[PDB]
Amino acid sequence: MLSGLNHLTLAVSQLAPSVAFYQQLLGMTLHARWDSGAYLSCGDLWLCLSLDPQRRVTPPEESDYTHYAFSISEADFASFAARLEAAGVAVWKLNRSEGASHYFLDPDGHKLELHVGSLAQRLAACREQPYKGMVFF
Amino acid sequence: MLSGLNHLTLAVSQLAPSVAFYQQLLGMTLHARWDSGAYLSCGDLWLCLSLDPQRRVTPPEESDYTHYAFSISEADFASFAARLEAAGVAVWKLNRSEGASHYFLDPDGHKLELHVGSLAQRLAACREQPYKGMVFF
Ligand SMILES: Cn1c(=O)oc2cc(N)ccc21
Ligand SMILES: [Mn+2]
Ligand SMILES: [Mn+2]
Repeated sequence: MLSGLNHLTLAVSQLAPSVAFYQQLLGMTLHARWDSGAYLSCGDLWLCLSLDPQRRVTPPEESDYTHYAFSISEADFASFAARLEAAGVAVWKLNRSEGASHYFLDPDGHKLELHVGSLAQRLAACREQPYKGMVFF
Repeated sequence: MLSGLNHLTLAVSQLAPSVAFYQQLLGMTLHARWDSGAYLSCGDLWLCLSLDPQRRVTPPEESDYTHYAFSISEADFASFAARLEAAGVAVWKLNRSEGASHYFLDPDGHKLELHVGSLAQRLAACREQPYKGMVFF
């Protein structure tokens, strides 16, 4: 049986700007780097950056909704979002639901999110106000 | 500051086959399903499937190396990989080895992986057989 997420690998077009973004701007820990990649950690998340000549810098309009959300406390949310805004990081969506979320792009157009709250909190909200066609198990 | 992965959202072209893949074949826990999405969990991982008409099924040769790996134990690895092959699940190829892994595709061409081992184990293996240009911090 599967026990969780082992690692997330993002293809990047240029290693140096991506390391700067994830390590310096976002504060992740850099464990190792090589000619074509890097290993970072963010809490219990193992993140791999893989240099890939196939990766296009992709505008948000030309990619689908696939995205990766990082955990942050409500107390830290506003100052972290302000840091991204000062660095000029682009936003790809406004938060229109309950729950604190900030939607931002990485240098290659990967869709990222800061989110406060757990699955259990989302499910409780949804039991009060279910989406169209919602069934629980 | 960031503390890990909050959730992973995959855009899917058809909801029913994707739910079946992650729940029936991969054994993830289905918590809720509605007309345009589903919430699943895999250990600590919160997985969201989001129906997206923009999602195209892409051959692995024309998508980049971005991929998602799930943890499995040494005792279950081979028999789980055997069940996927028997079910006709397609495969893809990465440019580099990263230990005991099996690489497979979901119905929309998202690149998935089963992997045995932690970041710490990977770093120890790399010290004996480093990638080209590798440096450790
Ligand atoms: C088969 N099925 C299920 O188990 O939960 C559903 C929810 C919706 N909206 C539509 C179909 C199903
Ligand atoms: Mn999200
Ligand atoms: Mn991998």
